[PDB]
Amino acid sequence: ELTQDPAVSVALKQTVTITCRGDSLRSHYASWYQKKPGQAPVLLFYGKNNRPSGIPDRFSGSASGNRASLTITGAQAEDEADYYCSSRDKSGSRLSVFGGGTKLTVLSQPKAAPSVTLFPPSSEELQLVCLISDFYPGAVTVAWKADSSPVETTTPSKQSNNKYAASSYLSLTPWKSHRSYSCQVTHEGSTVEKTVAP
Amino acid sequence: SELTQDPAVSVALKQTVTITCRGDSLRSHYASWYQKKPGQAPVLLFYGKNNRPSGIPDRFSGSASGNRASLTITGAQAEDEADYYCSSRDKSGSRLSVFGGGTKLTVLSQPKAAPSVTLFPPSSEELQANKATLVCLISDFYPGAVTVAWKADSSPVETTTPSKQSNNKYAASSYLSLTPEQWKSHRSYSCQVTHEGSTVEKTVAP
Amino acid sequence: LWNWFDITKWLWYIKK
Amino acid sequence: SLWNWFDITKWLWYIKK
Amino acid sequence: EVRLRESGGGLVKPGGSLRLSCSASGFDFDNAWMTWVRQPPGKGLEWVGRITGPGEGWSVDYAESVKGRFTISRDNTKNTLYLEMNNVRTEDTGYYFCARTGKYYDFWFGYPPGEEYFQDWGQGTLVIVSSASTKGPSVFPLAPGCLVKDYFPEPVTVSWNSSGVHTFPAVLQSSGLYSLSSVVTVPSSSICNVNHKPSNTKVDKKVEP
Amino acid sequence: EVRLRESGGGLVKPGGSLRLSCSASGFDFDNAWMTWVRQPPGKGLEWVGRITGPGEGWSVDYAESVKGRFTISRDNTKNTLYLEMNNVRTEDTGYYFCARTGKYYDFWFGYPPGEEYFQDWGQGTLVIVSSASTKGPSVFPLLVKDYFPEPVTVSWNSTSGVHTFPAVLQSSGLYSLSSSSSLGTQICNVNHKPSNTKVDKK
Repeated sequence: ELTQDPAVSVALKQTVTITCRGDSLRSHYASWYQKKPGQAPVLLFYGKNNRPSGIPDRFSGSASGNRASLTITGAQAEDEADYYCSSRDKSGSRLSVFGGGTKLTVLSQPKAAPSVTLFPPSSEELQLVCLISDFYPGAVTVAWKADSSPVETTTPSKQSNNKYAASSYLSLTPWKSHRSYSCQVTHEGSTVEKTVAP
Repeated sequence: SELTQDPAVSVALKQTVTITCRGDSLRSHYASWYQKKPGQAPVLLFYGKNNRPSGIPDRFSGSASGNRASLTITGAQAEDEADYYCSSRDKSGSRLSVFGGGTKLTVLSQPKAAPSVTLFPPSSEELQANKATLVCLISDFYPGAVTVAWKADSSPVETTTPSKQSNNKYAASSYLSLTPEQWKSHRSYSCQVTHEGSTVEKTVAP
Repeated sequence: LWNWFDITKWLWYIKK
Repeated sequence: SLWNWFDITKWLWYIKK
Repeated sequence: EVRLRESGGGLVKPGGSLRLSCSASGFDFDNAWMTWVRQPPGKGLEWVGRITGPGEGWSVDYAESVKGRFTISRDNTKNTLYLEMNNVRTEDTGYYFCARTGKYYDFWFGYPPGEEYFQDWGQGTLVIVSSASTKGPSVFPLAPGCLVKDYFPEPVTVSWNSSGVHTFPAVLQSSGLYSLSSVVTVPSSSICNVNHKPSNTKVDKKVEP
Repeated sequence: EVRLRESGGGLVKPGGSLRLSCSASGFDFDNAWMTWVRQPPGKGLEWVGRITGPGEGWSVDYAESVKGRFTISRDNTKNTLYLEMNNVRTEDTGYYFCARTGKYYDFWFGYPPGEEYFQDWGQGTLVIVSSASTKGPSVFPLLVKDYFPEPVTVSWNSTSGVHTFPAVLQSSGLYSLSSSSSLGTQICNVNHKPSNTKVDKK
């Protein structure tokens, strides 16, 4: 119903516009919420032109057709969060609904080379862990390969030096049938592979 | 209260203002800073010698010299308006901690409105209950800082805290409890209202 | 005090 | 966390000298 | 991920007892130092006390205005902190917070025992201490609002005729009873409903010139 | 002045039942609308349902993925909101939030019944729904693996360059996370409180 872009990145001090599309937006207004991990959501904008007091004046909204947009004037480091649009599920309905979710990723520190490391299954377990560290932004594509043919992956989290870190796991059975597995880690068009063997 | 601090400090929008915390223990121990908004949990802003927790805007910064600790806000914004506190040891080598008095940092980001004062005489229905109370209306003003004074004729009380209003302005009331015969033992009672240095007066009489 | 779902419907008529 | 914090800070004051 | 929940607040007469609970989650709670901080209404933060960790014998340090009356204890299997309150005075009224206490000590310029900073805060629990009981308001009109005086406890709701209306926050005057006014601005060319559920009182006073 | 406290969360097995509560104070609760919103771990917000006010007959509207199983009620005497959830499944896991609902209706361009916006928010309560129970972890040298519930604390040598990754919920219902000259000339600590499992390994 309410369709958004999943991830949108913006540079520091730049202006970013997060959109929202739905059939009910042609007759109903939309409300926008900021969601940070470990914090309660915050109403940002609603109705035709209402900003709740306590919000920086850079947040504003627009409405035309089946589209509603959230414009951020000069994105800050404090504005990386999850933004959700909310309106009625149908035109003339009593039910509300949220959007998919737009992860705003504000860039404010230099790109870092993802340090990839893969560990074979310990002999104490037989009786794969691919770690990714020191990287930025928090976005890595993790692909697993067996010999030459293409799983649990974690969400990147902050580290001690404000860079991120991620991990990916592979479950198997007592392994000894293939000769090498790989951990394809992609970051900004850059590929890093680590391979282990029995 | 070993840490002395400014009670109220004002700042224009997008300018730099430093909040000072003073204490004899600051000559030996670092100070930590906290943001306290009305109705929200405090937020650690700065601590140690130069440690800013992540998720905090870089415009916050700290400094120290002698018995003085300083928090610096570079280009204050609307959300930067809150209550700021310092904290450190109460004494050198002591295992006890203590906060400061606190600083009300008011950010000037709204069009400044002069207060509208209204003084209400005691209702005759209240005087018959052998009681009397003078109500002083103070509505529609900005910022939320008023000085209320009560004069009997010409010689000098329960006052509210300025709270938000329906139009983002502030409002506050002040009360004066008098016996029914003190209302009649003087010729006039006044409600002095000081705002931005300018003083407004309203007066009622029996 | 009154049904929101009935107020908004009636206010839609007054415009027309 | 095995040590006493109030004892560590007293002896780091001594190592400084 | 850090979450702190204060609970157990309420009303108590002076000299009574009460126990406050702060359940924690997110970090390692067994080693983390925890601190109670109180805030009187309309006043600043006040350090009540902290409890240390395992390496410190779980020692507790109290404020002198609080020594001998309150006690801090912790239950690591439940990740909860406790603030026992005995001989509770009227000055103990306020929001009490529990905060994760971090330890700081610069090696080159520090001084023992270092410094302490409060990383993560709870949203607090309210504790009110008063010797007064349930009392209904006495609504008096305001010739051209309504003066709601001698009423306790909070809250009250004031409507008009079942724009230009403003209900002020209440003042806890020196007798322990609250008092507020609800003024309405109307043109000079042209009934307030007051409710108080704790005393089950409804007053419908008319204002006349 | 607005304050909201969610409560009543914890562990519950599939098909079980649970009653959540949201106490409120600082505004007019008897006429304000209240709304439950949930968020799965690492996913988006989802409108569970709201309860209206007195003028509407205290009517309640539910979500399509919710109808029949959950019920929303309220108690004006105690200023608490209630969310009873019955025959619970593993998809319904997440923090449930209670939000004060505002009513908006543009007289001119707005279409009835207007819109609903969520002014004030509580910081939520965790409700985990999984058919697994307490189980200690297994420490492998390089690795904690197969444990439940959260959390596990990992330290080294009873911390420069040390990093502990967040845990992943495997398909089996359990959890797992992770945490040149001085290699031979120089101990991970794993503690699980719900199982009293303290395991060290070199």
